[PDB]
Amino acid sequence: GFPMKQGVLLPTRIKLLLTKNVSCYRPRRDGERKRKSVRGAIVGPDLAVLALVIVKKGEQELEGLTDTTVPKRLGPKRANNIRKFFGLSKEDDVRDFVIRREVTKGEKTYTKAPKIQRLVTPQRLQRKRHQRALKVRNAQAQREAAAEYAQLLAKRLSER
Amino acid sequence: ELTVQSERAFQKQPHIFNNPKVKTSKRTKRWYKNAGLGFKTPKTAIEGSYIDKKCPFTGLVSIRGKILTGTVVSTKMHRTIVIRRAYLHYIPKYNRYEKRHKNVPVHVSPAFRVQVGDIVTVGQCRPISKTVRFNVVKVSAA
Amino acid sequence: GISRDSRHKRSATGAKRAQFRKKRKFELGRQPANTKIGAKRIHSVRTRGGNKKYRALRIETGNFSWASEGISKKTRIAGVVYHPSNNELVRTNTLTKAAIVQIDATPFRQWFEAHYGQTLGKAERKWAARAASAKIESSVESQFSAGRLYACISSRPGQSGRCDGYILEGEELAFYLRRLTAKK
Amino acid sequence: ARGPKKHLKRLAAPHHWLLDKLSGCYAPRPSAGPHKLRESLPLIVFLRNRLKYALNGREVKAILMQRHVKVDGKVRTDTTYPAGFMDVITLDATNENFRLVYDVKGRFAVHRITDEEASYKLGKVKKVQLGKKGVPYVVTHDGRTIRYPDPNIKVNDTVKIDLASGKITDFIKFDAGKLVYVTGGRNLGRIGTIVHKERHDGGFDLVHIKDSLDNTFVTRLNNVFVIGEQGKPYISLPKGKGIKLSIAEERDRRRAQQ
RNA sequence: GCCCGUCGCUAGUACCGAUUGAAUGGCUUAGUGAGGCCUCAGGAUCUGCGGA
RNA sequence: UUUACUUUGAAAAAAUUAGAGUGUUCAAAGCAGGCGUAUUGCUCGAAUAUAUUAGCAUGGAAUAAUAGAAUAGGACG
RNA sequence: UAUCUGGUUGAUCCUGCCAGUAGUCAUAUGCUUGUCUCAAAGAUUAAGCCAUGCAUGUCUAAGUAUAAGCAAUACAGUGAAACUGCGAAUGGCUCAUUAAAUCAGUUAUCGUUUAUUUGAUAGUUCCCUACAUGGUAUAACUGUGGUAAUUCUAGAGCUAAUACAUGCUUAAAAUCUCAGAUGUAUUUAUUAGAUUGAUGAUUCAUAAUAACUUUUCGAAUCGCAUGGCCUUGUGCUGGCGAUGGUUCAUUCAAAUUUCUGCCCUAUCAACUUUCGAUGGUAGGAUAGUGGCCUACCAUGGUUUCAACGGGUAACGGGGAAUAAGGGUUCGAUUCCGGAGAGGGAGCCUGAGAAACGGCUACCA
RNA sequence: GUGAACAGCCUCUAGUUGAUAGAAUAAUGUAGAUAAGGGAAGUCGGCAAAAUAGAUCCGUAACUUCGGGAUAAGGAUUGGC
Ligand SMILES: [Mg+2]
Ligand SMILES: [Mg+2]
Ligand SMILES: [Mg+2]
Ligand SMILES: [Mg+2]
Ligand SMILES: [Mg+2]
Ligand SMILES: [Mg+2]
Ligand SMILES: [Mg+2]
Ligand SMILES: [Mg+2]
Ligand SMILES: [Mg+2]
Ligand SMILES: [Mg+2]
Ligand SMILES: [Mg+2]
Ligand SMILES: [Mg+2]
Ligand SMILES: [Mg+2]
Ligand SMILES: [Mg+2]
Ligand SMILES: [Mg+2]
Ligand SMILES: [Mg+2]
Ligand SMILES: [Mg+2]
Ligand SMILES: [Mg+2]
Ligand SMILES: [Mg+2]
Ligand SMILES: [Mg+2]
Ligand SMILES: [Mg+2]
Ligand SMILES: [Mg+2]
Ligand SMILES: [Mg+2]
Ligand SMILES: [Mg+2]
Ligand SMILES: [Mg+2]
Ligand SMILES: [Mg+2]
Ligand SMILES: [Mg+2]
Repeated sequence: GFPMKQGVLLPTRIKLLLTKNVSCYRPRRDGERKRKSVRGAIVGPDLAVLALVIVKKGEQELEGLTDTTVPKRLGPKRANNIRKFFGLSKEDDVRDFVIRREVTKGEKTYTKAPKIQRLVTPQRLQRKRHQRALKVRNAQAQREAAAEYAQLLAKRLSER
Repeated sequence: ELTVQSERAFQKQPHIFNNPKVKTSKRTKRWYKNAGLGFKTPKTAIEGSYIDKKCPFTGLVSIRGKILTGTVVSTKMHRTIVIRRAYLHYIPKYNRYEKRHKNVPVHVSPAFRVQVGDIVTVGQCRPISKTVRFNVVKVSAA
Repeated sequence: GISRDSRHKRSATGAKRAQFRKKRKFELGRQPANTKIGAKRIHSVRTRGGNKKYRALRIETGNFSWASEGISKKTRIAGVVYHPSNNELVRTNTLTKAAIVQIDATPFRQWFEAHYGQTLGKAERKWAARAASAKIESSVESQFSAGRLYACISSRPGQSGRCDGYILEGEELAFYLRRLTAKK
Repeated sequence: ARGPKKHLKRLAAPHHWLLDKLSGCYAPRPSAGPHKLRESLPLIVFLRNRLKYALNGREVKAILMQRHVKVDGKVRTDTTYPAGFMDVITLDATNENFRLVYDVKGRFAVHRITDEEASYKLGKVKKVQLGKKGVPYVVTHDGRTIRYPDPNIKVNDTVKIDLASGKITDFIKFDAGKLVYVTGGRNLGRIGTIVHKERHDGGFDLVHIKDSLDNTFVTRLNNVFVIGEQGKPYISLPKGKGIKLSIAEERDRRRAQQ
């Protein structure tokens, strides 16, 4: 049952100290590394199962490989992702139509649509305006405070 | 200190520039500081040529801890002395004392001249060697 | 790893200290950068407190200040000619604080010509103003005729990842020339 | 050991909190905050042990999470928030304010105050420094930094803090003859007037204090808090006014009620 | 009267003792030396002359 | 000049120790609790002393030690 | 709570121990054991070995929900799973090591790091998106599996973000260079910081100048209420917060650090120093000081006022027993500090670990 | 010349080139060598052989008649330029 490792370049299996962003190992803790045995990249009689991906189609089809087709489980969630998928324009109001899954559960079929992320929203614009106005207001308040402190300093230096 | 540039590196006070463009008087601008706690900056430190980056006056160290007094028992190292700090330790059961001492290795600026004897005053500085945590601040050649 | 603790490094009386408190992370050391010349490669070291140091390996260019005109031009390091701490560093051209290097001198040539313009070694009337201050040391201007300016490294390339420095001048310059003539 | 401690064992808590010994193994560890660990009073202690509003820590959290309690004008729903010296704790329900001042015995006394002076609070100037961009600032005893302080404000002075804008309204100078609270040491909780300040360069500065009854005691400069001038404290003093009756006259005062 | 030592009987306790005795631990000389870490490189294949 | 010594003051976590108050039914304990009521509650406390090493600040100058001007290279102006 | 008595003799007075006597939160054991309150308890020997089960997880109104989960015109409630964040470095246990080490009191950081908390703080960025960018992205999930077996995971198909990676808008006023430059962060050099802030004291705070960066920050985030003006339009402004963010200060801390103080032992008198011992210069390394390490140099450093070595059935202290006074003995153990997780060593993540209910190796 | 050297090895002066020859290259010999892995199991017995070896530096125990043991043992280095 030992998985194959992509770049080992051996016909046998060896132990490697695996890291977070690699195959054959899911770290159970931040920074954890485990020494696990993985099978080399070269196929041999040691393999119980090999994995193939069809990358060129030819003559008569096989069952459950082209006759069957599994639909993608999820439509796009981000606004620009839905636009890029549906071949829309930027000014096309991607809210109007979204992939809608009907859940025939309680004779209601209340369609469950995804929430949309990065959507340009009046709330986002209000937040942006609030941030910009707070920034400029703080800058003005600091400038006037510095002005009045300099006035205090000049007044108390004028005592001579 | 005997042709101060006598080591393999150029000996100089950091961030103290002798500008060769300006035709000043000394041409050898020397930095110094008042160490504080009523310790007078010696004229030797004021007008010296040594560098001694560990000097309490012309160096980068500061005197901020305990002020000890001791008797010089060794001057055999370079810029470092060992002072003997004699004291009497009380033994309560016998209501009596016993003579004890603790040697304290102390860095001595070239501004001072010390010999065996020569009761000195030393001020605590930051660690400047494995064993040295004190700098000579008054020579008091008693 | 490397420890900077003093639980080893036997006491001043010469007594060998017994061990306690197996090596702690807060007293670790690390290996020297051993900065070389050319083909800049800077590695980030995650240090204590979440901060970051920059091990400069194989540094090619650095910012060097004249400090007589206050210019601090960026230049390329030719090589290492003197090291007070280790001659092997000179031999292996290791970049390190206080190392005496040679810089290209061409940015300094350009700045001097564009600012004063008085044929140092081979808006109109600003040089008329800044002409009296155009004389420089013979031992500095003579280096431009060879295109190699002596400089001292002031940054710590193993710590900051930079190889900044200053051009040698005056007594420091004379000292390092005397050492160079004695060792060469 | 490997990082900051998060627990506070009982019998290791500050004694001023007057915590029961056989209640549990732990005391409320003051969170990081304005004043200190040892010099603070956690809101849970102030709410359950000094006022008896809440019966336990659960009810303390229930009080705090419905935004009743307010420290220095801010809601402060943190159960172990380190409220310390001269903090204003206002409860809007049971509408009343308290000023955290030390009684004569050194404990944080329950000191009921009115809103017209709960508006502000006093702060001892821990340091005066130049901030970034050359902006001066004052660091007060409660960790507050206030920018552009009056250029005559020095360390060991006191400043009246608006506590609505957090600015300097008035400032008292550390000088001989000014009223001082003692905020540490053996004489913690005592109120008097400065008689002399001994310098002790490199060491700790000492200060001699004469209370109203002419008792004179010397204490370190670290734990003297200027609160005004003679007879004119900028704050409402607690019931004892820092008189420090001896045990004999305390017994006489107690037995005068018979 | 009391008494001392050898020599006999029995019991017990240490000591010496061939075994170039044995074991354990610290320190140490000379060797071999896992592993992680830094570094000289290397380049599966995932990529848009570049990157991981 | 340099000390020792001694006074005084701040310091020396809490718990523990001595110790004040307090009918846990007494007590060991604990820091509680007390007051008259048909309240829309008033109130006393959780003191005080101690560690006499070392350090810090401070008064004293007996006792004990230490140093001065002798080839004057002395002091004062 | 300042006390003795019996035993050498035929008798005596002594020396002198033996014995008695009393206490022990001082252990064990024998016999006995009705009541109430309180409650030490695998320390001693074996820091010996461990079956089994549990002891670290965590969600708000406010990071990410299309569960093909439940409920009565994008989602709106609740919400398993997972991604993200935070925590897991606290606690608890034990006393093996450890004798100037730890620890206690006392110091220092003008010698450093510090998640968090609290307070303050960011108009400066650009060489055809901002009414808001990319997959350079994937988990969960669907489906196809391997292995006897592990909290093993492979291949294939989607999908987000406060994950990852990018990336503008804020004029105005303003001085220098010969139109541009000037925020902050980094590095170097230089200047001021006086006799124009602070300290006993600084190359301090801070500012200025010229440059420099395998780019640091300068919200493309979230909830709830909707207001005012208005060319009533995809208008302009605008509230309370949450979260995140640079620097500073603060707090919780940490790391080093001054002075003085440890039991027995000379049947330990010299020790340390080639392989760092003591100091100097330079460098490297560190968060930072420092022989912490490296190179060259000097020959130092400790010691009869007991070094160094050895023992400890030694963790230190607060304390405990007994005590006229002076003392003797004990302190594994309720609090504080240290150290360790079978023995060592190495290291990842992280603010913080040389972590062990983390990993890697060797040993058993 | 090398080298400590009247050692061994090569050479100059001088002397000799004299030992019955030629051809083949079996066994067994005599003399000289080598050997995988093991390492005294061979044998009366390590006989024979092997291993070591100069010099420089370090380090050197029991025991002792204090003189030794001692080159004890055990390590390192060595050319050329
Ligand atoms: Mg600690
Ligand atoms: Mg007896
Ligand atoms: Mg009954
Ligand atoms: Mg045990
Ligand atoms: Mg713990
Ligand atoms: Mg500075
Ligand atoms: Mg150094
Ligand atoms: Mg003990
Ligand atoms: Mg032990
Ligand atoms: Mg103990
Ligand atoms: Mg034990
Ligand atoms: Mg403990
Ligand atoms: Mg540990
Ligand atoms: Mg065990
Ligand atoms: Mg470990
Ligand atoms: Mg366990
Ligand atoms: Mg643990
Ligand atoms: Mg010869
Ligand atoms: Mg053979
Ligand atoms: Mg062989
Ligand atoms: Mg053999
Ligand atoms: Mg045989
Ligand atoms: Mg045989
Ligand atoms: Mg035989
Ligand atoms: Mg033979
Ligand atoms: Mg030999
Ligand atoms: Mg022999």
